[PDB]
Amino acid sequence: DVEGDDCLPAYRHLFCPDLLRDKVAFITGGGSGIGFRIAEIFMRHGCHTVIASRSLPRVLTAARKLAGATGRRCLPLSMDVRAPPAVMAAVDQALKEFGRIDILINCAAGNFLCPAGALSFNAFKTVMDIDTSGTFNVSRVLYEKFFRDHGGVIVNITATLGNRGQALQVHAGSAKAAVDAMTRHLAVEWGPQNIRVNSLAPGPISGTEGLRRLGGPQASLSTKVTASPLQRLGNKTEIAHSVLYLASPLASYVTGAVLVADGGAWLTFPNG
Amino acid sequence: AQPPPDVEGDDCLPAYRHLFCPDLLRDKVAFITGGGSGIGFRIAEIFMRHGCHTVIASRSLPRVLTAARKLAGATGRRCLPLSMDVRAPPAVMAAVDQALKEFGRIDILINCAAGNFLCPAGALSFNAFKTVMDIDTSGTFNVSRVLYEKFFRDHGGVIVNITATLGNRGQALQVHAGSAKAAVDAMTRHLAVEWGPQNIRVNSLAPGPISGTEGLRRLGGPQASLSTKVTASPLQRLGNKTEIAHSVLYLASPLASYVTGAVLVADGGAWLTFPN
Amino acid sequence: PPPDVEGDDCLPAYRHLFCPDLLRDKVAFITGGGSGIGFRIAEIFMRHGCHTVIASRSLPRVLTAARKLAGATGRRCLPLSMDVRAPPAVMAAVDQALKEFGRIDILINCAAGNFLCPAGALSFNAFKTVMDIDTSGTFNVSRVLYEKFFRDHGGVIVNITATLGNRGQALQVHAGSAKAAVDAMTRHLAVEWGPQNIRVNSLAPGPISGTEGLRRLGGPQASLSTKVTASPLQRLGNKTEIAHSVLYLASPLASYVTGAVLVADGGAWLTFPN
Amino acid sequence: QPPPDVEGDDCLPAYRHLFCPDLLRDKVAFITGGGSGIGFRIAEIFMRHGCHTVIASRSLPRVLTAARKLAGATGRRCLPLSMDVRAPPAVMAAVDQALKEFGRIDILINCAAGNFLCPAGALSFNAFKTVMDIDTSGTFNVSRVLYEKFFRDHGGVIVNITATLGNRGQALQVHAGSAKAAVDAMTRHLAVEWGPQNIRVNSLAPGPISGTEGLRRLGGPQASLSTKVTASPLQRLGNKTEIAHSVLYLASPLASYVTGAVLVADGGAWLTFPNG
Ligand SMILES: CCCCCC(=O)SCCNC(=O)CCNC(=O)[C@H](O)C(C)(C)COP(=O)(O)OP(=O)(O)OC[C@H]1O[C@@H](n2cnc3c(N)ncnc32)[C@H](O)[C@@H]1OP(=O)(O)O
Ligand SMILES: CCCCCC(=O)SCCNC(=O)CCNC(=O)[C@H](O)C(C)(C)COP(=O)(O)OP(=O)(O)OC[C@H]1O[C@@H](n2cnc3c(N)ncnc32)[C@H](O)[C@@H]1OP(=O)(O)O
Ligand SMILES: CCCCCC(=O)SCCNC(=O)CCNC(=O)[C@H](O)C(C)(C)COP(=O)(O)OP(=O)(O)OC[C@H]1O[C@@H](n2cnc3c(N)ncnc32)[C@H](O)[C@@H]1OP(=O)(O)O
Ligand SMILES: CCCCCC(=O)SCCNC(=O)CCNC(=O)[C@H](O)C(C)(C)COP(=O)(O)OP(=O)(O)OC[C@H]1O[C@@H](n2cnc3c(N)ncnc32)[C@H](O)[C@@H]1OP(=O)(O)O
Ligand SMILES: NC(=O)c1ccc[n+]([C@@H]2O[C@H](COP(=O)([O-])OP(=O)(O)OC[C@H]3O[C@@H](n4cnc5c(N)ncnc54)[C@H](OP(=O)(O)O)[C@@H]3O)[C@@H](O)[C@H]2O)c1
Ligand SMILES: NC(=O)c1ccc[n+]([C@@H]2O[C@H](COP(=O)([O-])OP(=O)(O)OC[C@H]3O[C@@H](n4cnc5c(N)ncnc54)[C@H](OP(=O)(O)O)[C@@H]3O)[C@@H](O)[C@H]2O)c1
Ligand SMILES: NC(=O)c1ccc[n+]([C@@H]2O[C@H](COP(=O)([O-])OP(=O)(O)OC[C@H]3O[C@@H](n4cnc5c(N)ncnc54)[C@H](OP(=O)(O)O)[C@@H]3O)[C@@H](O)[C@H]2O)c1
Ligand SMILES: NC(=O)c1ccc[n+]([C@@H]2O[C@H](COP(=O)([O-])OP(=O)(O)OC[C@H]3O[C@@H](n4cnc5c(N)ncnc54)[C@H](OP(=O)(O)O)[C@@H]3O)[C@@H](O)[C@H]2O)c1
Repeated sequence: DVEGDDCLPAYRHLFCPDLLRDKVAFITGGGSGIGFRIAEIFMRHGCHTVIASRSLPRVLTAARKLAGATGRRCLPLSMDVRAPPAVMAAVDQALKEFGRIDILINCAAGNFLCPAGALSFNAFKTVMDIDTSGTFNVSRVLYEKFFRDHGGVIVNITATLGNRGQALQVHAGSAKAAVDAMTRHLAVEWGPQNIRVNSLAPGPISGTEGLRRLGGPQASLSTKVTASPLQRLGNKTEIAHSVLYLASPLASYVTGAVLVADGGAWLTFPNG
Repeated sequence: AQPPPDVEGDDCLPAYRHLFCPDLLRDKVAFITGGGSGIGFRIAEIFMRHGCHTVIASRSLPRVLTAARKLAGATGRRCLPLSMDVRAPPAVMAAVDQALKEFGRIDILINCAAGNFLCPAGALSFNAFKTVMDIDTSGTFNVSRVLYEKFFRDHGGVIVNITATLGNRGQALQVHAGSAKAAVDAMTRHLAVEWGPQNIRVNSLAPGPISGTEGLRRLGGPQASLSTKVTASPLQRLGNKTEIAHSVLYLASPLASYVTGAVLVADGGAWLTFPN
Repeated sequence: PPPDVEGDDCLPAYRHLFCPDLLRDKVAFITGGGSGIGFRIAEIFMRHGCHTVIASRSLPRVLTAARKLAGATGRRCLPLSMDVRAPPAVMAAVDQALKEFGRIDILINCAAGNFLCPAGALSFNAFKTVMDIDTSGTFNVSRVLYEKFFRDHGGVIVNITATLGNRGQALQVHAGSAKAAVDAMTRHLAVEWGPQNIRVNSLAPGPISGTEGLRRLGGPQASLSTKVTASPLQRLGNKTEIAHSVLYLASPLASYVTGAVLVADGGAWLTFPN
Repeated sequence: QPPPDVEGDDCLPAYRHLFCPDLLRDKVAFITGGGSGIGFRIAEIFMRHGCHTVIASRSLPRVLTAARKLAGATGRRCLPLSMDVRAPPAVMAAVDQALKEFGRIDILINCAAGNFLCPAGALSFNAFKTVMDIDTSGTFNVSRVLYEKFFRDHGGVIVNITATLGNRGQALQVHAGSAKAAVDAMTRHLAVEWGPQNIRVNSLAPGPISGTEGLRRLGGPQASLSTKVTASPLQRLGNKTEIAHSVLYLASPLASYVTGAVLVADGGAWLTFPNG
């Protein structure tokens, strides 16, 4: 893996390189962090991407690196997942450029550490809007604009925070638990349109804004990482492999599932 | 086996036999959002029948006034009716100040306020989804958060969140409510962990299909097909609001001194067998 | 927190929060009722008008319990020797109970076995013995109860379980696995037996003072008190607290509750180290 | 549009790689129940990815017939062994013989199980305990022997085949639901203890799968099954190849960061299937 939002210098295939040949994946948050590596790894298996987030310069920069490293197409778009007309405009544009969308990865999210007693009403609601309503919004627009009529696959990038009520995280754990339930609800309603919907819940991942923001001090982090079952942080590529699995015809019979890829961290990490 | 008595409407029970001691919550005060109708009305009544005063808070001032008169009249306890939207933190803050000025303490918070309706996820508008999130999830947070600041942080207290089982199986026509209620269940865990040291217990209670409630009216669907699924459910009957109020009273009371961070399902096993 | 005593002795006083007649003239059959949690459960039931049958392997253990329980409460306590793994002995014990009281209203599956052991060092027979006592044994007394009385008259079952299996607690593969099976069993029996008017729920305790489980598995005093003070309610639970939640589930106040797992652990599984 | 399958315990007559065919190159997988149903298809698919297999169950005819077909179809080695997961000394012999023959074991798939429909009231103690013994004690016995004999010192991957039965307490299945739920917990326990020796442990819980003894015994009548399958999210039964794909994913370097997890691969079936 690479720490920054840059592409791998080399890659060995474990899935066939034509696994998503000529498919198109729409990736919210695909300009940094996990969403960046997911876009890269999809493109190394023949997939074209659309990457969409608020920051136009961020997606433009990412798109040039992704296309450069892989030779597939990456369409960068500016859109806030909370603004349905912008989501609609983005999906219209993707359809016009590529003609099809096969996979939606809902990776956009926001998080920060804060005691629940100190978190403002707006702060709590901002996270629910971005993670939960934003995931609903983008799924809801895809369904309507393409997936209802053509089938499709969704992966929701979630978390394990809500499992044990991770301190300082009431906002993110609540929103992410909402998205996991949302995964089952959509899996039930939309499966008969040939749409699969699963969640993938990463553990602590090196080279991501999430870890830089939420990981805490270095010394306290190593101790919890060393006491976790695989004894290390996960990396962006490993997460992208799991997401790629779930988005691919190799998960043809998998829907309504939450796959945890955390190295067993949620089983042992401290809380309180 | 006979359930305890209930009445279909938002009226008090004409008789009641105690199974908890009548002084279980002697002179305590409970703040109940949505205490003017349905489950929250019956919760308020049963609490007041165990010695508790209540504050009942929801949007509609006529609704809580009508409710408050009935509740005091049937129980000899004090009920303060307050108009307050759980989504509007200045309104929640003013309602909590008024309650504390009236009573000088609040011991229990019941988050019962919510919104729901049947709608396919493919026809649900963005505003519709978000509105449910706002009332169930953000409103429960806002009221808990304001209670924390104004009293519980310094004095302890007990929260009971009224949730649902909708999200366990992804119940059709219900993505909004099931998502909202699953967030609240996580919030229960989160607050129990952070607020435990302040002597605050937080739990969820998740009801099954309940007779005499607007949620059954709106969500239960056609009578004949509702009967089929109830009869096929393990206790073969709808729950009633008084049964749900007993489970809430259990969690809100010193009988649950060691219960925090837990979700108690009171649904007669419905989620295990209902169709999806 | 309501008072408790460390030993298998009755409370010297007790404040009622349920009505004293909550279980008037019911009969509860309680496996493991001669020590620890089950003994306090028998006591608290009997202080609510209920008679008890307490059954475990050691007749000495249940004889001395029954004497203490009947003396403290003025209700009846029948002590029986019975291994939950042994259908003929389980059948005999339930026949005796019915001969004695003419009814059983409530079953509490509290009998269990446990100890700390790393998975790689645990023998095949040690793993299977825990499975046998906790899971097959609970099934055994439950089905025997069904066939002899609950099928035709209704009843209530509470299974005492654990949170060990949620995060896969180290040194506890056997007990975590066994208790997660009983929680599934709770849902299965609730479904099949609900239409005969039988409710089935699980109660999963946290770390409880005054118990063999805490003595055996709590570990050194100083690492125990560190995790305890780092847990949400910052204390151990006590046996009276668990009995109160068990009594709740066993009682008509939980008329609409079945197939549920109620966790009573002061939030300890959310925060305890693994 | 699923990958192809054959109904009987025969190899696929054609195949298209979606994983690289060297994904498990020169590894050895020990598979209990590897001579029929889902375990047969796991062995084949692993063999098509460069893996040698050892298949172990009670019936020698079964695993003899299987190992010939598997070697024939793939060009890899398949060591068949009579072995009862319930007998530790036979488990120890079989693992010793696998290690003698191959020099290594990389992967363990615990697929051996037993099941049948029976109401709890008609299920005897011995019947319940039998299913607990094969499914739970057996999966423990095999993992424990592998651990000591090889995985402790060399690392490894275990996949336990489980089920969703215990989620909603599926009728007529108290035995299998209980045993499988115990296995999903053991997955978590083993991952926590054995992770630091470089061993991953995950569960894979299949839905109703065509071409299996489990479907034949449990699926019930055709008409009633079709109805429930047609009303499930993907509107079809899973097949053995799809399950093999998921199991291979978990057993492979693509799942390097996955441990203590349960992957449900059931086409959403547990969400909607009736629990009559
Ligand atoms: C383990 C990780 C898994 C979980 C998910 C992730 O990791 S995501 C990985 C980490 N990456 C990110 O979060 C990247 C994207 N994040 C963001 O954009 C931000 O952090 C954000 C979510 C607040 C930004 O959104 P917006 O611009 O919409 O909102 P804005 O900054 O106006 O803030 C809205 C409210 O949140 C409050 N707020 C913002 N930061 C806060 C903080 N650190 N602690 C407390 N409260 C805070 C603000 O004060 C304000 O409340 P008031 O109005 O009361 O002042
Ligand atoms: C097991 C069963 C569990 C049941 C438990 C429960 O959850 S609660 C028990 C049920 N009782 C209830 O009171 C349900 C709550 N009552 C309500 O409907 C609530 O008052 C509410 C959720 C709509 C909130 O009302 P508001 O006045 O804030 O909102 P408003 O009426 O402006 O509607 C907000 C958005 O929702 C959409 N909307 C409203 N009703 C809708 C419906 N039946 N089907 C589809 N969409 C609907 C609206 O058109 C609007 O979207 P646009 O902007 O697109 O027009
Ligand atoms: C936080 C939640 C925790 C809750 C706590 C609980 O669940 S209840 C916990 C507290 N209470 C109790 O356990 C009291 C009852 N316990 C018991 O009776 C026993 O300890 C028991 C569980 C083993 C059951 O006794 P049995 O007579 O049936 O079994 P027996 O004595 O033959 O032992 C069976 C196998 O287990 C192994 N064994 C026994 N104790 C062991 C130990 N401390 N460490 C490792 N292995 C052990 C034996 O060596 C033997 O294996 P070999 O044949 O291979 O030699
Ligand atoms: C939707 C999700 C689905 C989930 C999927 C799954 O897990 S199912 C996938 C697995 N499917 C299978 O292939 C099952 C194949 N396995 C089998 O060998 C058998 O059914 C078995 C486990 C019982 C066989 O083992 P044994 O030969 O050791 O057992 P044996 O016949 O001696 O029986 C042991 C005890 O069980 C009782 N028993 C056995 N079969 C029974 C039945 N159909 N109904 C009632 N009781 C039965 C016996 O009478 C005896 O108890 P008494 O001593 O009282 O007489
Ligand atoms: N890192 C971890 O250890 C970890 C652990 C568990 C879960 N996760 C999850 O993994 C995902 C990515 O995490 P990360 O650590 O990789 O953080 P990251 O790089 O900050 O990714 C979050 C992305 O969200 C986009 N985004 C935020 N708000 C948005 C909005 N309103 N509309 C559209 N786009 C928005 C951001 O781009 P803009 O700023 O340009 O909008 C950014 O690319 C998140 O879903 C997170 O919850 C991460
Ligand atoms: N009935 C069931 O079968 C069932 C099943 C599972 C869960 N539940 C849960 O049970 C609780 C009670 O539901 P119920 O069926 O009895 O329905 P209900 O009578 O309609 O109660 C909901 C209450 O919420 C109040 N409310 C709605 N929005 C609000 C807001 N923004 N601010 C403040 N108050 C608000 C309403 O009063 P105003 O209109 O006056 O504001 C109302 O009194 C809910 O949490 C519900 O999700 C019910
Ligand atoms: N203490 C805690 O912190 C804690 C935490 C979570 C769960 N629990 C659960 O609470 C319950 C009681 O635990 P405890 O700590 O109070 O331990 P305890 O006093 O040792 O109780 C266990 C009882 O089970 C009986 N028993 C054991 N094997 C038996 C068999 N084969 N047949 C019949 N009876 C059998 C024992 O009596 P005989 O020796 O006379 O048979 C003993 O009375 C158990 O289910 C335990 O798993 C306790
Ligand atoms: N088929 C489904 O729809 C479905 C659904 C959920 C889960 N599953 C699970 O998938 C796995 C395979 O099931 P299947 O439906 O494919 O049925 P299956 O072909 O009968 O497979 C079960 C295998 O277990 C072996 N076995 C049984 N007891 C054993 C013992 N004591 N020791 C060693 N081996 C033993 C059997 O062989 P011997 O008789 O030769 O020992 C048989 O090969 C099972 O774990 C089952 O629980 C299946």
